[PDB]
Amino acid sequence: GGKKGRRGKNDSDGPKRELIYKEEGQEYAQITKMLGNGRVEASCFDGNKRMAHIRGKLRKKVWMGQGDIILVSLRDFQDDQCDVVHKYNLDEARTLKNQGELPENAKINE
Amino acid sequence: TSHCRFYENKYPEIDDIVMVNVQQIAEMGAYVKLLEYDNIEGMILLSELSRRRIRSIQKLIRVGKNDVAVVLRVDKEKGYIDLSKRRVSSEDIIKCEEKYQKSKTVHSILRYCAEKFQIPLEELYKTIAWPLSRKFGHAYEAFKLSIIDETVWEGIEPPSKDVLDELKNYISKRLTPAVKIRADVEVSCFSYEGIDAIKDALKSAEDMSTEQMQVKVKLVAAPLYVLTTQALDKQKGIEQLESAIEKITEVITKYGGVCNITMPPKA
Amino acid sequence: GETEEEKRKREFEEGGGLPEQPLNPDFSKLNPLSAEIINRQATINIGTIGHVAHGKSTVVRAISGVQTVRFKDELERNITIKLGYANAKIYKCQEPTCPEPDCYRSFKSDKEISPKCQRPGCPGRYKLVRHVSFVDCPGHDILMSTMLSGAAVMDAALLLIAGNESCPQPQTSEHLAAIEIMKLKHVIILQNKVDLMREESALEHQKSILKFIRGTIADGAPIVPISAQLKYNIDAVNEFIVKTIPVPPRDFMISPRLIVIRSFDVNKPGAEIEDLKGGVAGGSILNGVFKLGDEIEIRPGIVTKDDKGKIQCKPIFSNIVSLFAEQNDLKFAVPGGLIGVGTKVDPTLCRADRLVGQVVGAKGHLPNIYTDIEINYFLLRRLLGVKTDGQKQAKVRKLEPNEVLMVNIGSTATGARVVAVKADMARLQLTSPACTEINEKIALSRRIEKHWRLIGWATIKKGTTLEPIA
RNA sequence: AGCGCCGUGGCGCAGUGGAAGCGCGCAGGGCUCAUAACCCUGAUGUCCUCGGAUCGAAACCGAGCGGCGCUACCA
Ligand SMILES: Nc1nc2c(ncn2[C@@H]2O[C@H](COP(=O)(O)OP(=O)(O)CP(=O)(O)O)[C@@H](O)[C@H]2O)c(=O)[nH]1
Ligand SMILES: [Mg+2]
Ligand SMILES: [Mg+2]
Repeated sequence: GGKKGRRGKNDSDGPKRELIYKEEGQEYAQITKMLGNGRVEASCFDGNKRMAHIRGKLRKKVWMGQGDIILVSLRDFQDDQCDVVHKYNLDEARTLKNQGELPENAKINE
Repeated sequence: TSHCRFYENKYPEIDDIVMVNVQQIAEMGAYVKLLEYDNIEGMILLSELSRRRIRSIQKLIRVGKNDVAVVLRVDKEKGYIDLSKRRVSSEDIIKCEEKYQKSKTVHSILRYCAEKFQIPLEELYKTIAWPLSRKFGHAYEAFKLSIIDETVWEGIEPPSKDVLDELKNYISKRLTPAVKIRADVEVSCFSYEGIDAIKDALKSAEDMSTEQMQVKVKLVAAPLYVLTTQALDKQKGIEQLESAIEKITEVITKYGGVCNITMPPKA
Repeated sequence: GETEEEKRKREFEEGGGLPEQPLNPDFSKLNPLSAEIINRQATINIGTIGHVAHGKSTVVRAISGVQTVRFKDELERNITIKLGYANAKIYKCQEPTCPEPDCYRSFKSDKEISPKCQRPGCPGRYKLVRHVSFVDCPGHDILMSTMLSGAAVMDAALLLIAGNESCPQPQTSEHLAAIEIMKLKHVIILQNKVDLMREESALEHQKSILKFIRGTIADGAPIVPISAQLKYNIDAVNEFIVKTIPVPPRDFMISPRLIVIRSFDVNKPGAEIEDLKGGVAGGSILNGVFKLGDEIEIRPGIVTKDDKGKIQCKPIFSNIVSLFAEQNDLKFAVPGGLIGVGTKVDPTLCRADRLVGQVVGAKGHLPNIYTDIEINYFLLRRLLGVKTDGQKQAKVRKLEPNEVLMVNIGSTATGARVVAVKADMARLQLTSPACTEINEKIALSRRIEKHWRLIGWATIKKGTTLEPIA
């Protein structure tokens, strides 16, 4: 809350958006720990722990916490680091859990 | 019916520590029923309520429960009391709880008697309560004495013999309390024969088990022998166990072994 | 239809029950294998040695069935101070048809004299060939006084080695050398870990065991795989006990003596003290025959210090109220076995570890107590029980004057101070009094690595006597 | 085995002789632009189970159950 809200874009996409899948390098991951400087640690669904930058259009536009499903784009020149591109608000995450693009051993439910 | 204050006057005295059951609160303060005395309300001022700063009235007042209190000013023409709760010391509340508990026990006993006899509680207090408080200073202490010594009801006129008989029945049934005097003796004997000496000391100690005070030697371990007594007067058991200690020392010293004292007789 | 307890009672009655010993049998005609002796009392003491966290109580209960207490709420799992007690009656099957290895069987104390053969197809009974008492010794580096006292008491030995762990175990060598000290060659080596051992690895471990025991005095010690959890390979143990271990020389002309290892206070709590019992000395009779109601005295007895620093020794006089074997009340005592002598001794006197390894002599005999003892000691070159990482296992130093050393004189654990050192003899000053009767072979331990370490054997040749005050 | 202690509503506690307790939790509401702080109201029992006296028992007591601590493994 606050007087900040009226300065915003007022982009009201409350209705159910169509979830975006993974495309040739964009992959799903889970936030493991929150770091500083606007950077996060994402355990990808491949047995690797990538370091994902909180990225443009996402920095102060959506607020993300520990244990959040996420979509992240890799970089072919440097595999260790990557960029968080989209965030799924815990509803379509269930849908992906049933469809199982990610290993179901990562069970994160409220 | 519940009336007839325990103490000397229906109206309170000056600076008498009182004992409150809160009923409701108005804007000015709390009008509170007084349970230490008969029924008359007291006024507890809001500014004189809480030791801490006043922030939550209902958190501290607790409508429907009992608490400590102190009287400041009294009215002796129609009946009014000024009361405080902030100015209660850390230790006075303990004597307040004990006085509440004993006075409430007496109140419950005599209310039971009045309900059984259907006579107003004031008349039963007229025949029982304050002559007893004059004799002993506390009706509950005199009740305990009447449990032990029945000369308590001598010199007082009851409404009927049934009243005293059923009061005695109730006090024996409900106010029934013997203190376990326990001591520990360490037998450090290394002599040739001690089992015979231990048995002789056993007999010497157990033969003095009187009709009202039965002293028994309980066995738990090799050195530690427990001595148990039920002291009804609490001033005779220690001498009984001291005599037992003398007997066991006399038995043990001459045979060759030694005995040591670990825990003397104590309540 | 019949309950199992009724079946056991019927077997017990058919097995002969427990015959009661005669009040006064012809003592000169009795032998440790006689029926009146064998039916209710053991004659051979067999000790168990092994490393900690190896399993000896489990092996003991697999062999005998009598569990060791493992008491005190803190010694329940780690170590035990007092030796364990167990009783197994050795039985043989008379039928020639059944194979010899499973003919023998160790049965519990309450087993009948002739119980049925549990093997299916054999309707034979069992013949009581020998009664033995199984005692567990503490295999822990600090627990040496009790272990050495037990080894003194023991007539047979059982060494336990774990196959899966390291082949050379220095505590096993410690116990074996301690047994060699006290003239005991009847040792049956037993491998505890055979279930979890491979075909060739077990052969290699056995070859290593044979390699280790080459220069020691014990040469033909039998070695037998056993199991403690599956509870198999027990009959072969009985066969080897019967064969390899004959009866030690112990007969009726020798003077009556007792060596007490443990003391018990018999006072059941809760019940009133009017019905109580005296004090129990748990002792082995390495020589002599006792009866019901005899007159005895503990020679070291009470130790006291005067204001002048003189050590007074009070012989604890006592009338033997009764003697308890494993099963029931006996009337005569067979030498060479652990017995609970319940005498008029104070239960307080038998409260703590007080009567730990003390000599007791019957009236009409005078074991001699000493303060300063002229001893003849033999040491070894290398300390046993030290785990060196491949560099010249610890070297034994010659004893120095005025050094506190733990001497186990047969049963008495005393801290001796060296007065002088000679080529083979020494003078030991004892603050705690100790006795000497005939030989009382002595185990020597030194404080080097913060704990007692066995260094060699010794024998008493002389002593400065003290006259007890009656 | 005996003796000392005890018997949550989720946890720590309290009075036990007059009948469901407090605090900390949890849910909802309030103050605040918003959160924490703060304020208000609940929704949770067999104050362990079987009996005795009693208008009353959970207490008071006893005919037991279960868990902790001292004696200490009490042949
Ligand atoms: N798997 C397995 N365990 C065994 C075997 N033998 C003994 N153990 C284990 O030994 C453990 C304890 O046995 P125990 O005899 O009481 O110990 P201890 O050797 O007497 C101790 P200390 O040497 O100090 O006297 C048991 O728990 C048991 O599991 C075995 O053959 N196999
Ligand atoms: Mg706008
Ligand atoms: Mg053991």
